[PDB]
Amino acid sequence: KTHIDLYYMLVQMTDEFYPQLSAHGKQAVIHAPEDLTVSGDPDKLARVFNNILKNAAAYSEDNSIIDITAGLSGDVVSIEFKNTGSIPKDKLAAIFGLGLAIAKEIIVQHGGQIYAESNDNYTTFRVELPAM
Repeated sequence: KTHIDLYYMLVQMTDEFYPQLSAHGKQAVIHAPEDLTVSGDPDKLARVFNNILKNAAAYSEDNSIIDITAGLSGDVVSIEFKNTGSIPKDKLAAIFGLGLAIAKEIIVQHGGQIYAESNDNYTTFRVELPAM
């Protein structure tokens, strides 16, 4: 009988990252309906998103935007972090203090999935969680 108000969880995280991001002229912007909700362990999910943003911040190019889009489509709530810059493909095949291994099991324990891709222009992290 619980739920996470996702937009506001993402906002709080973004605000914790603001000093680190502004120092390189970066900016995280959230695109999401504010009505959007999901089930799960709130403090565990916040750590998932924190770890991912930590990765986006580390591989994001100076003076660029980190987009965090979240939406409900069918049975899936998806949260997608996209940044300009690339993860070296050897660090990328290893990705599962930037290790997303715990993030992954948290999401997996939630019945969800994490996708990471990277070309050489931008990097995408995608979290999918079951919808209520």
